[PDB]
Formats: sequence, structure tokens, C-alpha cells
Amino acid sequence: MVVVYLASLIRSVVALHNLINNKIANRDAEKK
Amino acid sequence: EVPKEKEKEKVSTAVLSITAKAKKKEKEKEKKEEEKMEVDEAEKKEEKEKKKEPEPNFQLLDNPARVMPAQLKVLSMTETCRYQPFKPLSIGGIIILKDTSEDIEELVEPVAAHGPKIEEEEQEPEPPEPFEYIDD
Amino acid sequence: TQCRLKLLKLERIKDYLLMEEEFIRNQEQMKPLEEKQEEERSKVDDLRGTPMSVGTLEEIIDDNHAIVSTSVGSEHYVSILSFVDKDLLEPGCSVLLNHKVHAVIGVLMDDTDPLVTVMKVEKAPQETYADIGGLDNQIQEIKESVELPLTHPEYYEEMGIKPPKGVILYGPPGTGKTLLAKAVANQTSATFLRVVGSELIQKYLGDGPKLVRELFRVAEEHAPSIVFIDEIDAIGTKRYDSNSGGEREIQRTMLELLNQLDGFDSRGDVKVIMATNRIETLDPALIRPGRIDRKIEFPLPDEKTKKRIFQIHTSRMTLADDVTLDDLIMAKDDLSGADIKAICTEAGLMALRERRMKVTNEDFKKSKENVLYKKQEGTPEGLYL
Repeated sequence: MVVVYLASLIRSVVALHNLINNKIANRDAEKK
Repeated sequence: EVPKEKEKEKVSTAVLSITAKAKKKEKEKEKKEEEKMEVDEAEKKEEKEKKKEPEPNFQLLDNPARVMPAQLKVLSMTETCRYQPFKPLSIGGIIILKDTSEDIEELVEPVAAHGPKIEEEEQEPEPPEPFEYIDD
Repeated sequence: TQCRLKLLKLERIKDYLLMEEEFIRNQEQMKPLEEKQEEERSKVDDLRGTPMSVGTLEEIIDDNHAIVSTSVGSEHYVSILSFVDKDLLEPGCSVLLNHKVHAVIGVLMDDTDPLVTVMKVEKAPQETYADIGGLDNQIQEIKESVELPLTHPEYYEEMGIKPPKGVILYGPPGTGKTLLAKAVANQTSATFLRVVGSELIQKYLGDGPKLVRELFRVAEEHAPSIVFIDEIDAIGTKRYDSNSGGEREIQRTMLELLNQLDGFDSRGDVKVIMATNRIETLDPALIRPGRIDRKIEFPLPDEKTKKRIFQIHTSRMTLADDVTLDDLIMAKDDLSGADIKAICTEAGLMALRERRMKVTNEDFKKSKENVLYKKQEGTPEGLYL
């Protein structure tokens, strides 16, 4: 339980900010 | 497509393509000053192609084409410009008074005869034409 | 240099066109082959039965049988049926048998001996002809004796009677006895089998008469041929034991040679070429003619010959036009081919120490005084003798 949670804590900032840029990209990408 | 006709055809084009490529490596005629006539070749043969990717609004979304921009009238008795299970959605489409058979009630959803508007004319409709009695 | 180059460039390019043209034939281009041969293969493989168990075809019986020895370990008396004819099978070859029930399906493949693979070395001399000059008279003789009765039948047929059956190349090393055997063999393109004499005396006993008869017999099958027996001095010189030295070992090997060459068993127009550095070890019966025919003797190089012998060594290295040949003839003379090789090596050796990576006159001169002394020293000087 500890091991996963530590990996999660470093990843979090990266993963959560990026989401908004990828989200927008996806909707447009889907059409073609 | 039918497989058999392609197989004859493929062999022909291909054998040439590889032979042309053989001629390209082979150069002697870098040095020359010919006008006396007999050759007047480059003595290399090559080939290439380029093609363009596009084709307009292939599929609306990832799923099939369905509704798309630009509008058409399609006459009845067409199935080589058919109605589809992808076209219930399409029907309506701000229909004109030039269609004398236009909506008056809902949709039929997948196919059936649909409401024809109260007719004052028969210019747009076409006279009877069964193939029933000429079959035998 | 420039004169050669246009043709060289063109030859490599002609060969490129040849490679590339093969690819188009196997992949696309067909006319007799088609889809049809593909199916012929499938149909034949399934009837034939994969795996095919190897056999060797010793002989064919015309009634629809053949005598096969299966290579697994136990032999079978098969029928010749299925995709082959009696004549289509060939003796001393590897054949395909149907795995389920052995009938001989056929010969696609040939069988090479285990012996021949080791013995054999490729034909071509590293010193080109007319640059093994120096005893130039002698070089010609071998071309006449071994090469010619095979190359040109005209003289022999008019001359009549038995042709030659060998040559013996003898005398001090360095007069190029190996280079000569390889030349004639190259020219004819007769399978060149090569064995050192020391293989004739090894630890196991009777290996000598055994190897030599098998070697010859294999030469007759793969005929026309040249057998080279390199440096037969070892017979007496060597021993791994008492039985491996001594009279029994020496005799058996000599005795085998006598029967093999002209005797009852004979040989065809297959030639044996012998290199020996001592005919002291060799008998008067293998120096006897008509199983040796012309013998070639090389004497010590003469003063004039020595300059031509020196040129050959110089050609393998870098070509001299600054070596004084007179100094070499003056310092030593009536010393072997091996002495001219000794002057050359020592020059190369001093240059190596500096990391000079050429030889020049200077390297030859500096090394030359020590080498002459050294020749005498090679044989014992003791304490002060």
C-alpha cells in the first residue's frame, strides 16, 4: 500500500496539469 | 474486386519495375559528347509516385459518417443513392415547399412510407411504374 | 593505373546488373514455372513423406530395387519406385527414402567424403606464374610432366604408350616446390588434395597405408586429379613410440606407394606430385621412373639465378628498385632458397622494431651481415669450434 502511494505522490502534479491539454486534443482528434 | 484478373495484371507491371531499377546503377555515359545519332539515351531508367492523403469529412466522429454538412434532395425509387439506417437522423433537414411530399408527422425511424404533404400538384410525383407484370 | 581503371569500374558494375536481374526472375517473372510448379512441389512432398530418412545409394538393380544403406545405423533393401528412375540415381550419393516404409524416392543431393574435406585446399599460387622465375627451366618441366598429358592429348597419342604418372620435386626449400604443384593444378582445375607426410606417421598404427590408399582412391573417383604429398621426410624422423618409428612403419608406407602408383591396382591419368626436402629418406624404388617419370631436381642457386630468386621474395613484399643485388651474390652463394628468405625476413624484423613500416636497401644491408654469420651459427658452433 505504501509503495504505490509514494509513486502516486511524485506523479500527481504532472499527470493532473497535463490532463486539460490532452482532453482538448482528444475531442478534436476523434473527429478525423 | 475478384481475385483472378488482378494476378495476371500484377506480374506484368512488377517485372518491369524491378528491371528499370537495374538500369539506374549502371552508368558509363557520364563521359560522352554525342550528337552523331544512334544512341541519344540517358541510359538510366527510373520510376517514382506521389499521392495526396485527403478525402473530405470521412467520418463525423470516430463512429460512422451519419449526418454531415451540405444538403441533398434524393428522389424516391433510388437505392443506388439509397436510404440507410444512418439516415433517420438526416430526414427533416429544413425541408422546402418544392417537396410536395414532405413531413407532416414525426419520423418513421428505420424505413417505411412517410407522410406526404397535402398535394395541390402532381408535378414532382412521377406516374405508376411496376415491374411486376413483365417478370414473366 | 589509369589505363586499367575504366575497365575495372565497368566489370563491377556489369556484375551488379547480373545480381539485381536474378531477383526479378525468382520473385515476379514466370512462364514455365508459374503457380503450377509450386503445386507439383506440395504434391510430391506430401506423397514423398516428410521427414525423408537419408540413405546412401551404393547401387541400383534394374527390376525396381536398389540396395540402400540407411544412415541411421541399420541398412535396408528398398525398392526404386516413386519419383526417380534407375538411371536418375547415381552411385556414392545421398538419397531420400519415404519415412513410413522405405522405398527410394530419389536423388537430389550428392554425398561428399569426410576425408576429402580436411585434405583439400584450394588451387592457386600466391606467386603468379612467370614470377616464380629463377630456375626458370625447371618451372617449365612440371607443366610438361603433370599438367600436359591431361591439358593436351595430341603429343601423347602420337608418342604412344603409357603417359607420365608423376614428378618428384626435390632439393633445398625455397625453390618453390609447393607453388609449382598449385600452378598446374590451378590450370587444369583438377581437384587438389593436399596432405602433409607427417599425417602418414601419427600415434595410431597403420594409419599411413590407410590414409594414402583412401586419398588416391578418392582422387580416382574425383578424377582427373593432382595429389600433393607435402614433405615426406617425416617417416623416419618422427616417432610417438617405438612402433611408430622403426622399420615396420617406414616399410608399410613405402610398400603402399609402390602398389598404388603403377602396380596392379594402378591409377588413371591421376598424377602424384611429391615434395620432399630429402631423398635420403626416400628409397630408390620411389625415385624409380614410370611411377615418378621425369624427376625434377633443383640445385643451389647460381650467382645469376640468385638475383631472380631474390626478385620473387621482393615482389611478395614491396618492390625494390634500390636494392643492390651484387652485394647479396658476393656475401653468400651456393646457399638455398631458404637463405634468400632469411635475408628478407631479417630486414623486415629490424624495421618492425623502430616501427618503420617499410623495407628499403638500408634494412637489407644492416640485416645482411648478421644473417650470413647466423647461417653458419644455425648448425652448432659449440664452446669455440
